[PDB]
Amino acid sequence: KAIPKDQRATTPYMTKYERARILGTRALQISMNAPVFVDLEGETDPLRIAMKELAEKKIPLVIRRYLPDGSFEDWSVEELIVD
Amino acid sequence: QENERNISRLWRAFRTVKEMVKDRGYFITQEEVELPLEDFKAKYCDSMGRPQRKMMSFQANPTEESISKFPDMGSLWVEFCDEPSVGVKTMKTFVIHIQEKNFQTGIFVYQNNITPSAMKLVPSIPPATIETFNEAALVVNITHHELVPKHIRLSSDEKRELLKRYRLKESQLPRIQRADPVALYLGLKRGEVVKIIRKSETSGRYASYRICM
Amino acid sequence: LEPGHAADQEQAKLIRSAIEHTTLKSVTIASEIYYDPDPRSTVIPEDEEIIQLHFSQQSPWLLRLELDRAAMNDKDLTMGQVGERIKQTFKNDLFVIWSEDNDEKLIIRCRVVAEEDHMLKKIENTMLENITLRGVENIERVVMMKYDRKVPSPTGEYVKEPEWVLETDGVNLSEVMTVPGIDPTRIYTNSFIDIMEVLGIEAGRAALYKEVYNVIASDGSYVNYRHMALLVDVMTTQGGLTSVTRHGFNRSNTGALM
Amino acid sequence: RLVKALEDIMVHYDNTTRNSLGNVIQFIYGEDGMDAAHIEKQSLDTIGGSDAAFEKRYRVDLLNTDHTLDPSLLESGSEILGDLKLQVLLDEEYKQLVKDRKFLREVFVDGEANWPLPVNIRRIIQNAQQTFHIDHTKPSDLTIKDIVLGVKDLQENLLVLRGKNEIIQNAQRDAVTLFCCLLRSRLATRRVLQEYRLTKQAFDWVLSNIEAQFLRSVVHPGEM
Repeated sequence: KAIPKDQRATTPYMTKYERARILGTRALQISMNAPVFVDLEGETDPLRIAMKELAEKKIPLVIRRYLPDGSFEDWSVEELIVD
Repeated sequence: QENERNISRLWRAFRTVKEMVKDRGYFITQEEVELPLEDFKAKYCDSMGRPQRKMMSFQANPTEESISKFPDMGSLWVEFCDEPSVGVKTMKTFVIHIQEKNFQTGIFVYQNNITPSAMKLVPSIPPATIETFNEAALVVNITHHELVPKHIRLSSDEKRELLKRYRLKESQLPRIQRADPVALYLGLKRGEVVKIIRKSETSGRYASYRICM
Repeated sequence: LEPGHAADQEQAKLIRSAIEHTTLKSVTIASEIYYDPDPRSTVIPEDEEIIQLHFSQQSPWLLRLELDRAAMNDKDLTMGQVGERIKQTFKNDLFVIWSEDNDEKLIIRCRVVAEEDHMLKKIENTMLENITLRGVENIERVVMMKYDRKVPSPTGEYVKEPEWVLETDGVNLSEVMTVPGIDPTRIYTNSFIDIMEVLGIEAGRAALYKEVYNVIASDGSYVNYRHMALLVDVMTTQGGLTSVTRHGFNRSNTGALM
Repeated sequence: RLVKALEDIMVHYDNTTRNSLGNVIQFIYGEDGMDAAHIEKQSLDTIGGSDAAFEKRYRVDLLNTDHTLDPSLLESGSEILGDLKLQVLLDEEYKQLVKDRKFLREVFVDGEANWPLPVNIRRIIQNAQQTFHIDHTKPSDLTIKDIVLGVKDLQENLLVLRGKNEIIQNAQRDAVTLFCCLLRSRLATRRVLQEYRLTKQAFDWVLSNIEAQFLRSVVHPGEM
């Protein structure tokens, strides 16, 4: 459990499944009037707002990546690289 | 003529065994594996034109670094029998001869079969170990075939490491069978892990691991 | 073939003969049983000219049988072996003389030491099929074909280069693997089950990949490697081939609901 | 039947390929960790050819004139001639290539040269050439050290696996073996100077792309 941050070994990039699930929930939350950490410059589509936050690294989530044994590393979307 | 055949055959089968043991780690001088045919009978066949298996037998010892890898490794006695079937009394001698001189393990070639009497005689004296080899099987060293990749035994230290780098239970590894020919050719025991290194068309070289169930 | 002996038809012919299975009943025309009572004199004219011819106890029932030349001269043979083969077959209770290879009627006759003409009849059956002149088992119709083979040149670039290659019907991998003159490394089989038994699982896996890739690519398609390797690996991670059927994988321990 | 047998294999977050129970099926996906959709047929340029041609294409010796390099390819070629610190490297490089040619002919026993691999390199050459308007007939600012170090350095970054112990560092050794062979053949100095004539500016762009693309070809953990 809980690999320590200095020992995280998995990829420093965002898998396309992480990117899709992040934008899902983030958009879902916004669509529930969750506060928004970016200036919606006219945008009104929750998915498009989410794509905006993510491009500004302003999504306050974090990815818990389970290893096959059961342990896990934690990356915060702000620190993962997007392509 | 027929004798000549069973010379060349017995010639080759010999060479295989010398390779097989050399791969198993023991010390075999390089150019002794390649002893040509004529000097073979000029060394091992009687002048009359027959093979004296009963003196072809020999012994060898763990190369100095195998101890550095597997220290518990000990010497090994290789032996051929001559009666095409093998009865207990012949084997009765072997199991004690291995015991008396007390090698780590002993390999028993033979020619035609083993009477199921001595077939039970085998699992007798630990920590020794007894392996039989119908010499038909040995005429070709199968590990030279193309499709067979280099297998490599893993010191129980390496094994303990690899299971940790991947976070594996032993049961989660690819398996091999102790009856598998290559497993036989190195004499694995349950729970031993060989590392297989094959050529890979997508990354050049690739290394896999099977545990000997 | 052996690495030096690449594209020497002759040397190939010898191997083809060396393994191709040959039973008697494939060379012989017909078998006759007589009652020519005297062991020495034979009512048949020619047999006399050879009875003394090798006389210089035995039953009165001549068993004589006749072989084709062109048959016996296709995978060509000498009755000198063929006889001693019979001689080595049963005993020396069955006296045998055979015609000379020069002789224009390829002839073998034999005799023995209730009524035997049934047991005599029995004998030819055995002789007909139970007796292998040469070859190994299960190996019939050893075609001999030519194949190019890209190999490097002494200038170091690759050049096509031909060689004889005995294809084969039927399979006996271990036996044939030792028959001298062949290259025992690069010998193949489309029955990957046997490769698995004789060369162990890892070769069995690589052969398996080979066979799948033939099926796919035979009709011109093309599948990326990793998809085939992944399958072939699933089939061989227990050691030994696991079929993709109810018996194979559905008998692992992978959760009943699956 | 096929789908139900391989139904649960998945690429895990360490690039193993395990089924539901967790048994390893392969230790990297497809033996190189690459995603199928990012593969392209390319040609290994060291496997083939007469060795004379192989000599001619890759050999570079400054101190002697059998395979010498004309200076007008690059700015500093004049004062290069007969150097020795560098004339070391070239061999060490050219040594490597000879090992590759030896190696590949073991992997591909029929000298087959076109094989599907990740990043397409030719196309990265062009885009550089056209983006920077490669003035042929004009010497280059590249210096042999930058080239040879450049390639040799780049390989350290093509990370399929990035654990830090010994076992992992050898898997990574292997996953990129064949790809590095390609990358070395394409980017040997003779090519870079004589053929592509990349500037200093072009090169690092070529290098920094090959890294960016390669890293994008790795399979994504979680992929069924």
